[PDB]
Amino acid sequence: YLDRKLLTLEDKELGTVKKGYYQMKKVVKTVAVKILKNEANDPALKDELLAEANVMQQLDNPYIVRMIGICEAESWMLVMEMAELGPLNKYLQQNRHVKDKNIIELVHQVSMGMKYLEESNFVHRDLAARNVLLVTQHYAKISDFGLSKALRADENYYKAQTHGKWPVKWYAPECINYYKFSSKSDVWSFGVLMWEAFSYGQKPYRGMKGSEVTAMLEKGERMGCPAGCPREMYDLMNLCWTYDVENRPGFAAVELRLRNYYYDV
Ligand SMILES: CCN(c1nc(NC2=CCC3=CNN(CCCO)C3=C2)ncc1F)c1cccc2[nH]ncc12
Repeated sequence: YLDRKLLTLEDKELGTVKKGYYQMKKVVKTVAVKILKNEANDPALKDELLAEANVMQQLDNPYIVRMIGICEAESWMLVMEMAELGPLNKYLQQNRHVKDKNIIELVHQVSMGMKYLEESNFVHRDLAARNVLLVTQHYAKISDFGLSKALRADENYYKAQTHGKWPVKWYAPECINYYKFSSKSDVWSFGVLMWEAFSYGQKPYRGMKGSEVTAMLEKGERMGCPAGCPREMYDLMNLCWTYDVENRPGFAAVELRLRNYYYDV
């Protein structure tokens, strides 16, 4: 638990998300803070951010945002290390001349963080371009573990009771149809994330309802190749969008396909 006296929050927001500065043992660290109301509080929101903090406490990878901790003060706060450039989709909407090599580098970093998460047997369940935050234009980190789950020791999937309020345009068919979430389900979401990154942060399945997306995917239809997207990257998106969960690659296989150097499998 963090000391409120060591935290300074900026007034101009990024409940709310504020930029702040947290005094460490010697240096001050720039932080991003999710703030929840203490009075008109939503217990389900409080439970979600507590669950998120529990997941973050168990993760340690260069491509996953690091948690500083929780501060219980005039409001309930979840304090993270700041990724200054913010969400990848917004960044690419505002910076349309980022080179192909650079987009490949960024999505490769996400695949490295996801290969770790897969190894760690956690499912992300909200893997979208908005949840990739940029440290620099050459360093991406995965964020928003609010829907993440630690897999049971005897299963490779998390079974939701039924459909909740979900980011359905990023979900694999087994998620929509059977409410089963595996690291393979995150690979499908990663394919949608790739499409977003090569479409300079455009929304996937523009103008379609979730039910229309489900019917499109069941028919074997997929989003078209983004204008100017490298052919090899579009091919990798289609492999990520393998309908059958058993034939879809895991993140180890996907991460290999995003490397820009010779390697052995
Ligand atoms: C996305 C908000 N955010 C972060 N945010 C940032 N950097 C940002 C830098 C600039 C920016 C502009 N907009 N946003 C998104 C605000 C949330 O809607 C921005 C985020 N770095 C690290 C972060 F951790 C968070 C803080 C606390 C808990 C959290 N869980 N999931 C994300 C998150």
